[PDB]
Amino acid sequence: SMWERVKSIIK
Amino acid sequence: SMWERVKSIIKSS
Amino acid sequence: ASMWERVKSIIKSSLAA
Amino acid sequence: ASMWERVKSIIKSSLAAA
Amino acid sequence: SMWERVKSIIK
Amino acid sequence: SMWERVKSIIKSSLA
Amino acid sequence: PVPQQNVPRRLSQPGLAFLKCAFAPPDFNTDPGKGIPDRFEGKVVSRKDVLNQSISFTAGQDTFILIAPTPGVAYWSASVPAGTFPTSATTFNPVNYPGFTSMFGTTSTSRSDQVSSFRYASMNVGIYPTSNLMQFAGSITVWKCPVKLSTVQFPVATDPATSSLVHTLVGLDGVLAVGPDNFSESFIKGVFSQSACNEPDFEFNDILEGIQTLPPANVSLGSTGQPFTMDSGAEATSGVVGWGNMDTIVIRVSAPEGAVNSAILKAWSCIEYRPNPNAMLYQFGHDSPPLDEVALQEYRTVARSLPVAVIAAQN
Amino acid sequence: RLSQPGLAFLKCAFAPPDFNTDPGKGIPDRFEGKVVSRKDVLNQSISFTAGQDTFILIAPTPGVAYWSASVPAGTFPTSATTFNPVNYPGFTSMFGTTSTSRSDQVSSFRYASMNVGIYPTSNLMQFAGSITVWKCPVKLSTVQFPVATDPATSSLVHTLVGLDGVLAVGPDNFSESFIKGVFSQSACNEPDFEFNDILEGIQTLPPANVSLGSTGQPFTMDSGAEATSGVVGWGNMDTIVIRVSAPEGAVNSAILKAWSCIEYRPNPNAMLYQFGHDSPPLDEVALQEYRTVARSLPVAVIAAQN
Amino acid sequence: ALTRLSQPGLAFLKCAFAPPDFNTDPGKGIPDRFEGKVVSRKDVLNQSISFTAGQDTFILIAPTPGVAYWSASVPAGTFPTSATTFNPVNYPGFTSMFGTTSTSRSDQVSSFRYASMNVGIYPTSNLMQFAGSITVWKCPVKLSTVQFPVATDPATSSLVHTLVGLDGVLAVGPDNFSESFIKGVFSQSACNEPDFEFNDILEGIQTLPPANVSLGSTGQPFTMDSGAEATSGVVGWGNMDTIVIRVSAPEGAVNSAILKAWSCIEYRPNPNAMLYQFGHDSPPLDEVALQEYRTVARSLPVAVIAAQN
Amino acid sequence: ALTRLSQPGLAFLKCAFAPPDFNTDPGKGIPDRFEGKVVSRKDVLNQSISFTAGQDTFILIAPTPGVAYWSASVPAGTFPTSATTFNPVNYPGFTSMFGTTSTSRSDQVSSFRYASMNVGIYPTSNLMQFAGSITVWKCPVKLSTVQFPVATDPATSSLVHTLVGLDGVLAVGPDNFSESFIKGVFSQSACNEPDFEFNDILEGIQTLPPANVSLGSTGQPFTMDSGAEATSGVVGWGNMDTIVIRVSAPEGAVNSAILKAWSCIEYRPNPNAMLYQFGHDSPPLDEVALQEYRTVARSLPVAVIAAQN
Amino acid sequence: RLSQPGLAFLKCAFAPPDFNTDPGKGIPDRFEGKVVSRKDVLNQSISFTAGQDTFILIAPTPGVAYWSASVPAGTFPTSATTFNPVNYPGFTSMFGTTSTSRSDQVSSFRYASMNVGIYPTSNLMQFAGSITVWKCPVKLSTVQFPVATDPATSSLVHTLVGLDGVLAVGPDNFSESFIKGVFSQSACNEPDFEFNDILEGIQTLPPANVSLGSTGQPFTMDSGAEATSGVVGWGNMDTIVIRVSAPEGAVNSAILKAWSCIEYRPNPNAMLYQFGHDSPPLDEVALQEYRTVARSLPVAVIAAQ
Amino acid sequence: APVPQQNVPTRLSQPGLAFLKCAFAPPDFNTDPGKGIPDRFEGKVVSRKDVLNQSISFTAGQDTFILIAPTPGVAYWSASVPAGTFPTSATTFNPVNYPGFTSMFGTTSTSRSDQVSSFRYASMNVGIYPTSNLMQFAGSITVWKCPVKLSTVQFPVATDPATSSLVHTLVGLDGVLAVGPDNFSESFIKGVFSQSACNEPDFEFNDILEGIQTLPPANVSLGSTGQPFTMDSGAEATSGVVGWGNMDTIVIRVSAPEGAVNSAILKAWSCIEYRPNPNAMLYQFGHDSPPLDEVALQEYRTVARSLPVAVIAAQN
Repeated sequence: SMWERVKSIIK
Repeated sequence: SMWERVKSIIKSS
Repeated sequence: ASMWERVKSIIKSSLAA
Repeated sequence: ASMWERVKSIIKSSLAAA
Repeated sequence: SMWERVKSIIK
Repeated sequence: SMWERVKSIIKSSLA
Repeated sequence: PVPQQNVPRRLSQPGLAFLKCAFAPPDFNTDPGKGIPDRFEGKVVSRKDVLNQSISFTAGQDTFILIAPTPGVAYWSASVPAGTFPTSATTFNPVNYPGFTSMFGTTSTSRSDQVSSFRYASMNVGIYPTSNLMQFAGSITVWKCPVKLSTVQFPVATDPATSSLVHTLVGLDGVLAVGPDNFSESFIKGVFSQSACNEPDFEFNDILEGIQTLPPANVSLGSTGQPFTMDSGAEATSGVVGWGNMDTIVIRVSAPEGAVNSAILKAWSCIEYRPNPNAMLYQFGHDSPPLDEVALQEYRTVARSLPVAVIAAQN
Repeated sequence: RLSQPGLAFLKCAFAPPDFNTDPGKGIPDRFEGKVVSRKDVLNQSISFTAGQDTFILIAPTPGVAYWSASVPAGTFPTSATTFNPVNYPGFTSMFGTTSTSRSDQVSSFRYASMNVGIYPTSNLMQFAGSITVWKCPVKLSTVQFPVATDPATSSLVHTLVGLDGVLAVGPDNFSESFIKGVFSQSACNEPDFEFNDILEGIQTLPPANVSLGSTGQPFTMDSGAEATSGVVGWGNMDTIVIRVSAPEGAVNSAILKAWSCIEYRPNPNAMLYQFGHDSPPLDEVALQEYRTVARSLPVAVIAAQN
Repeated sequence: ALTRLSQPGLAFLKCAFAPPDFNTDPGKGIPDRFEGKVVSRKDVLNQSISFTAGQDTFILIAPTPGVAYWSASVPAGTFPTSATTFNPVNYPGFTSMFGTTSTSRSDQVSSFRYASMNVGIYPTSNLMQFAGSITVWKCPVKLSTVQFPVATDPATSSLVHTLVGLDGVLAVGPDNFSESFIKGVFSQSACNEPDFEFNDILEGIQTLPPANVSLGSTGQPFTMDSGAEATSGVVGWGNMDTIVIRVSAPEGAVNSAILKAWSCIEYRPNPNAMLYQFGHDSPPLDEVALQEYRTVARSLPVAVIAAQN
Repeated sequence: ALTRLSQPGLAFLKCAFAPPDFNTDPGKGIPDRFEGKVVSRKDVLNQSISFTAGQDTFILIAPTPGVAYWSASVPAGTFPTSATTFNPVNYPGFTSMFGTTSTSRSDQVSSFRYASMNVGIYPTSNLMQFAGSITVWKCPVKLSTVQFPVATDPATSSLVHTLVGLDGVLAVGPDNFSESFIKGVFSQSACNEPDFEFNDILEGIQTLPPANVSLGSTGQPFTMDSGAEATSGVVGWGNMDTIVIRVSAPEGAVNSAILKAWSCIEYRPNPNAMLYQFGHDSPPLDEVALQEYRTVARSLPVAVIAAQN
Repeated sequence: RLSQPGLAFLKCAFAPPDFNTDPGKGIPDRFEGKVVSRKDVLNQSISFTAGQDTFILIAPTPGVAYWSASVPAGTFPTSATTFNPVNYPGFTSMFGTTSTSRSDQVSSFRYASMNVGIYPTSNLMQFAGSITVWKCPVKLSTVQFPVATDPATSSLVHTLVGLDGVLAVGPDNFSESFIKGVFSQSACNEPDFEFNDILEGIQTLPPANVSLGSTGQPFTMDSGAEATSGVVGWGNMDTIVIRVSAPEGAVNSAILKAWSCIEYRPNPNAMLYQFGHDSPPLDEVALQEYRTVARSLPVAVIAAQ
Repeated sequence: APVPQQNVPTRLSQPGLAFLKCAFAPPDFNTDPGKGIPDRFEGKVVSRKDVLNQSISFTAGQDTFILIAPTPGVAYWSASVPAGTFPTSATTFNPVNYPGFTSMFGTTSTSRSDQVSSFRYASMNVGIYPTSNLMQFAGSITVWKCPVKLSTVQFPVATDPATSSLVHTLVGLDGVLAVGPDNFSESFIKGVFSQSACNEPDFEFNDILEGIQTLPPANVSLGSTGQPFTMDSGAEATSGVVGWGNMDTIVIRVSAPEGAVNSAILKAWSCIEYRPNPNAMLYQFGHDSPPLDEVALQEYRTVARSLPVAVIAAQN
């Protein structure tokens, strides 16, 4: 997905 | 009272 | 395998021999 | 001294006086 | 000193 | 009598 | 599968003084402005301007007053028949701050001899009635509009034909109607309003040259697209120098037939300048205050948490 | 750690199609004035012409979704190519029907998001082609040239700079088959957000009675009649260039989508002033995460993961 | 306590304040919020200039990209007048980046922002023939417009570029550095804005004021010229303070020196051009580095002698 | 085993043999005796090509700097004739390096030498309409001169450039790779000299044979054209083997692909150019890497499928 | 480890003026044929003019020491500039007296070293100016263009490539005052030493009846009459560029010296064939040290050392 | 103030033995053992060996000069001058071809590259074997070498409008007009055997030139080039000049006084390499070059230095 990928970037 | 009202807002936060 | 694997294998064989 | 020395002195004084 | 510079480089 | 000359030269150089 | 590459993998004294110049001018003996405590720390010159004008309103007409962020000019005024709004046949005229020629010369192309940049920090206004409780009649309304300065482009039929680019004003249509957010009361109570920066930061603006009337000469009002005309008159008295990042205050005073209205009008300013080394005012300058985050946040908070206007008894 | 406005800003900035409705409500910066937030979405069904290349530009022009033109296959746009706009819904209700009536309702604007997407609608028996995506930093500037009138004067007209990067694919690009789609984003190219004034009287770049050669622009950007579309400004965003190639005998049909997260400054006499509200306050964490995520994302991804 | 700053911040400070103290110029970019792709260009000039005796020489270090300085000469004891024209001296490689046509300046780059600006003068004359002095001060020149009517059929109005702030070169600023000629000088300039903003690339500008426009209609004191369009031109104006240097030579003096300049600049490259290969991401944000940059800019004097550069 | 090779040797091998297996930084330079100042120019292309049904397409990967390939179309089952002309496709950024005039190619550089040259074709069409094959073989083309008299007054003799070895394109070489179209291809070239030598820059060449010289008096089989001097041209010819690729398509077949090219090239920059800022020293000598270069080049197939790149 | 020929080669390559007599006797490479080594030294006293700039090119042209030209102060050479040569003693004894007799004694050559130095001879009351040195890789190439004759044809002529580096000072330079002097050296720009042929008929570049515009050169190079000087080749060494600026009212004088370690292929009919000898054999360590030392040296150095 | 400065900085292998045998001792072995040059290059090459057997008779009272030059496909060039003299401006040299020249370089002056595009030499030898008896012969034999190369000459022409020309020329031919200090001289009845060696530090590939039939070419005078004499090649369908390798040139002078009757047999060898065109028939006979071998090159240089100029035919 995309929002999951972004969510992993922050963490 | 214009300055007395300003100090009220700053004291709030 | 890929191409870099082939190059590595060739180098290893050449150095071994 | 040189210019870099005085810049270093300025920065060190500012950081020590903070 | 140029011959000394070359000699120092070879060391 | 020419290849012997080259052989002698090579042997002398290696020696 | 095509391979991919290059994939990424408390307060301080300057701040309090700034707030005092911003929000409460007339509550202190001396103006305490010092400067804007932002990142910039160069050489600046601070100026404060106050005007004290006596005005009497003509009965049976509607008077409009604009407090524009144009340096050296206090306000622009025009009069229209009662119950109406400014139209294409109306012209606005300025009233200068004292000492305009001492800072911007006596010619249209001599406005940048002493300064080259500016930025606003405050702009206020006030009205105090001076009539008895029997003569007067009417009301006072105040609202704000976000006017900006931009450019327009139109063709012209010369030999050979060409194209032209001239300055315009965008947002003047907010004067043609009353905004939903406004303050309306009786005439005898007065008014007091202020303005705030409409930008996320403070930036310096240049000094324009040659501007006397908007639209300029030899240009029709239709091509520009403005609802009315701004005129300054002779160049030896006044002119247009620039446009800052502040909102415009619009004031309408209505008076019915047989009413005698008189009042006193005031204005304020807290403006920084960038001086030229050869100017005579360069020696009055100083350095800008350093950074102060708390003041910069409380400025926005207070500006957001204030009413549009208050009566003259709460100046 | 973040607040609701910052998270909503991130959602509008990066992942539009992952939620039922757009949650964004402003840009959490220092500005806290009166603004009107509008979200514009386009839904177009486009069939590409076989034997030609189609170029699509996603430019930061308010009220216009994209510009497009067609060129012979294997080539690039030249001095004889002209781009035409495709409008967002309700252009005239906000920008009028005259070239000198663009500022009657709004005064300025600033961008917060810009995304595009392509979804193929062809079966596994007729598709043939590829999609290439790369970004260019196009800006708006001015040019000065003399004209010999009586007496001779000097002119000054608008001109787009940076358009020369369209005529070559950069080393940083995404390229795959047509059947995979694409999904690309954009981000601000300035250290901070700021407002831009609404322009007036601009229809075609370059303007009429001005030669193309004297301006330096590689090609033209026409807008047609004044009652249909026009150019009202240029935001602080990076343009997106998409090239679609289709060989003869192939049938390519896709769905084109575009999103936006835009703020305005409404006029008091306008009819849309009632919908306004205050901009959200400052939030440092949201801005820092925005910068980091915008730096760390790839150029484009296949449409399967959007 | 220099471990409180990241490497990019220290490199930025080293570029900004002391170029000539290192063998290789240290710098990767500006540690601000912007983290896009930029190309860092380092300009160095090595020019030897001989000053005429009995004349006053003015040198302007203006923030015009691709140009080192502008110079003009006037009779000794006087100041530039309406008949004085300044001419530029280019950095090595002007035509390799800005073309050879006045309408081709944006074929490689589209925007820029200045990061540093330094200058230095090293005398080379003997101690028995020199004479004169060196004066340095700064003026805030900016680029603006001017509007004036024109009498054509039909009549119209015009808008042309102009420079506001050139009046500061007609007198010596109260903040100045004065010393003997044999001592040299070394000065630097800093940003005049609260933030680093990208400026666009202008086109068609050769001489200010432009052709067909007479002086006095613009309000400028003097003229700026660039000559042929295939050699030099004006492509922009950055956010920096202009440094003005005046060297006075009395009659019978033999004055000569070596002039040097440096500049850190950031460009936005086009994929069409070749320099796009060397682009890299701008360094991330460093707040303490910016605070120390402001402090050091406020702390240093206007100029120092060449022995303390 | 792999610790007997220095880092420059490994980087050189990587750029020479396997470009597309790594993300960034293919290599540094050529590790030979020369240790001067060079600029490494890494080129890459991304072009979408559609092949006409009923025609045969020929692609030549020539060692001409600044040009990716030359292409021509012939009816199926035939080979190029005297009427066939090849047109070039440029790398991104030609005019920014070799000017815009025929006599201005040596302004930024003076000499060059190749280090690597690769190609790759990736199919794009579906599995139900494609038809044809791909054939690859290598030809040793060189550049020489041809002399012939001219009947002027007085009569003189002319010496013009010519290409020798172009007859290899008229037949399929015995050492060739052939397979179906849907599988792609990947091939590379190697140096054809005992050592790496620098080649100069030629000026004024726009067509081979040039104007006013008729093909047939030079012995060339066909013509090579480059078009207007402001877009493309010929600047030199390195020491590498030309790669010939033939794609055949019958009637009713829709064929399309994406073409990618790579290049490790070393340049000698000029002091007045902008490229001089990015120069560096060539890596020193490494004998083991030089031996493995020849060994691997000799122990590799002509080409492989695109899935094994 | 280091044999005598390798040491002698290093001495002739890097430090000529430190020894009573030259040691070099050849290049220690694979080639071992018959050569005739030669060392050329020029000793000249020059007085630079006032109010002008002087540009000196140490080009790898056999038999010629340097080329010089003058331009107005504060400028660079333009399209109207012309460079003129100053040659070593004994040009006619080796290269004849006509333009088509340059190969009657030798047929090939290859350089080994190329050095220069300036020693000021002015007191402490006259000198004024500076000295700047930088290197430019100039090479010899060809250019083609059409001619409008009856019938029309094409022409191929010689042309120097890389001359644009003289119009701007590069980042890698050396600059100091005039009273200090300078001393710099050049090195081979090829991975191996190879022989070059002897050219014939070259007097000016660009040649006669060919305009400067059609060749792409920035300026001109002229050698004058055929009986005094000429161009016979171009070796594989980088060109050294020197700019000397002198103000008005100053007196600058110095002594200019140049050295050259060179090799030749003699002809059996020539009178210099009796002086020849065999080239020294291979020596790897000497070549490696040559590469390292040539890499590690700075651009220029004051005349004190 | 001082101005700141910145940017400151073992046994041999079979290929080696075969190479030495092809280089130094051709006629001793049953079959030529040559394989290839053991350099770093290991590409596809075609190797050829050329031998010519010609019976020659020398005119009594004249001096005969023979040049063994590195011109592919050509054995030697011959000229004759009166006894006691040397070649002059009127002397012309004509070639003698190896077998099968037309089968390799075509019959058209522009067809020279239809089969190959590059070459490089590896050996070159020559020998003379007298056949006359011991009562009718008289004379001598002299052998020396010259380093002839190929270059260009530039001169203007007064056409309308005037232009500048550039043609081909040979430099170093002046070594034929005098006897060299390094030479071998003996009686005629004893013969001679000689060989040449490379004159460059490395083995490189040349290119095939087109259109050369004469030097100086047509419509060019001898004075403009500066050459001592001419080198004709006859009809374009028979022979021509297709290149010039990196080898020395061997010149042989045979003096025959009045009344002498000299006859002999002339031989020539050539150990050569080629770059084949993929469309040629010769491509099928090709192979790959042998790998590197340092000792072979070292002994090659040593033996090349340690051998005399020539020996008598009894020690061929």
